[PDB]
Amino acid sequence: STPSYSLTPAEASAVAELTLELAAAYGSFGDPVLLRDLPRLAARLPEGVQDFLREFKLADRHGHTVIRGHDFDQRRIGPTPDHWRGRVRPGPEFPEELLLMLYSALLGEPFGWATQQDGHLVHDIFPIRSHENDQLGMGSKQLLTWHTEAAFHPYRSDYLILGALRNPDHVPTTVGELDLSSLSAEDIDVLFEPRYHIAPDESHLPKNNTIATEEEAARFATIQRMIDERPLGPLLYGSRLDPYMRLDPYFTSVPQDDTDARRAYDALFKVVDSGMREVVADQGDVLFIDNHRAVHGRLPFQARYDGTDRWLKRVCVTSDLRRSREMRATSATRLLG
Amino acid sequence: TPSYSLTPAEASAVAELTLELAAAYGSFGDPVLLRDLPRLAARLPEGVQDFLREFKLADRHGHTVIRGHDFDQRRIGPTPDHWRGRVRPGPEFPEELLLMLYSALLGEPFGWATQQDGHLVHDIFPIRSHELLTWHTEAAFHPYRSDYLILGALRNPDHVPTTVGELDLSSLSAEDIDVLFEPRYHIAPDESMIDERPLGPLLYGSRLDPYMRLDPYFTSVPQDDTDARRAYDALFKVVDSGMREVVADQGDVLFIDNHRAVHGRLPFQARYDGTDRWLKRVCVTSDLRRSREMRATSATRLLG
Ligand SMILES: [Fe+3]
Ligand SMILES: [Fe+3]
Repeated sequence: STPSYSLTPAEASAVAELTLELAAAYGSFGDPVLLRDLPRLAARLPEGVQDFLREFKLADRHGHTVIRGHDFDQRRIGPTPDHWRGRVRPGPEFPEELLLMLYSALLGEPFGWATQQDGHLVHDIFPIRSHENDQLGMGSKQLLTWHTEAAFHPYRSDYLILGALRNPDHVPTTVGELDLSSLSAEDIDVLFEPRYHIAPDESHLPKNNTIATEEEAARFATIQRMIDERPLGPLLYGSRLDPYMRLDPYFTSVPQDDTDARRAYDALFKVVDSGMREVVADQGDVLFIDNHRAVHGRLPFQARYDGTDRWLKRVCVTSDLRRSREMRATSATRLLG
Repeated sequence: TPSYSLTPAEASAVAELTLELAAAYGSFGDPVLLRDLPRLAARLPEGVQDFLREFKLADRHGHTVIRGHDFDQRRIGPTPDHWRGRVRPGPEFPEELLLMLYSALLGEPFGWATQQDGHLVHDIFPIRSHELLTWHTEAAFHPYRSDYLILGALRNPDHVPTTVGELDLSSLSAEDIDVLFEPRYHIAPDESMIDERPLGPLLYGSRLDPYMRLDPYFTSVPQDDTDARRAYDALFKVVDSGMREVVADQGDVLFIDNHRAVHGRLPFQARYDGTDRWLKRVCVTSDLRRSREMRATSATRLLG
């Protein structure tokens, strides 16, 4: 099936030790020196773990992989919080967040969305009672149906890194890839063509934010133009033999009169749906998603709200930070918005 | 403009590393070397990694230089007559490896399948057979052009310059810039499947501090677009008049940001006796996957 790496207890221990040393040496993520040193620091990780991610990145074949067996010290980490707002930064789980930042530097550059949890590079995935009814990360009861992250956005993540601090009930993440053998050459061709409209989530709508001041007008200008012009785009791209995809069923409009587009899209939708895997990121697992080769989602679960709930950390990764310069306030900031 | 001058200790640490690596891997066709490159770059002196990383993340300067490497002139040998025919890797392999390590610090080495048999490390030396004063963005037309160029000067006995120039913005007005940000210019290919099409901009990214792709010789503006030709003229004047002479001396490695700086070379009398100027050159991509459609396999780093 899809490769994973299981850490020996020695490797788990060397990672944990690195991670505590760095938490203590660096103050927060607000320290620009940390961001600068990341790739050099990620080269102190066990070499087998660095070779493995590098092969995964370079092979550009599997849509996800997992590194299992980290030691995430429960007593040190503490209770799953009630909310992301108002916590002291960094929390006692700072070593785990640093972990994920080191991994993100092996794969490219960590970045974040200005609208998402105040733009924390490593963000939180846990149940907030007040968000109980919503379809998202901090949700619970609602099925989070599968999708490419920010499918419509030309600067969407290349990879996503999910780190499970706890998952007492073993609640799986859904991830699914494209079995191309299942699609007709006719359907593929159609899917490669600019025929499909992919709509922004509300979170990316520009009229969300500060209407005036030239800066912020120029910065949303590309997304505005996209809303105003509704250009059609492909669902499949890269190589015909092994294509990338971006599929967000909920926000995709197949134009009514394009009979060929509809036929191929249903083909594509059905293949990806029936290929969907449940992947359990247990405590001490880190899940890597290739945003160009897999969709992901999450199953509903009952939350307790007592500090014992599932708690994942998440980092968005770009292979090319400069590409998005137009959507960033400064050269230095890693936040779009 | 920021540069880093190696101590002799640093210089020796680098030479030693590149010699150890050269004995350890056969050639660049070794997929394991290619895999290992970021991890191996992390064995270079720390101050050098931090310096390069500050340059990449600052995204402020058009070029930078790391000075005072120890390029062993006896080992490296005389400057050859041609690249073609020549066996690879040669005795200058240590220095090519260095450039590959630098390139892994900035992104990923790639090349073009139709330049020099698609050797990831290109040669720059006088050839009799193929025997300027222009400046350009590398592959300005191409959407998968280099993000950075790395130029290592194995030797440059007559101190012949490279030309590099950036955009001084304050000499352009906000009308001209706004025009240049729009998709109203054609940029032609070269002797270099997915093909010719739309009209691109010249300036992009932030409007307060723009990137550029600017190849004067192969740029055209539709006659009818007179706002465009006016603000084009005003961009060229700014750029051409800002050009600097940068000498990549023996032991210098020049890093050019392909989005913030154009470069060219200056004509020079060659002598063809094995003692001429020899640079090496590696093209760097921030996002190798972005070019997948023009590469024959997942694994190859050659475009086309
Ligand atoms: Fe998601
Ligand atoms: Fe050139």
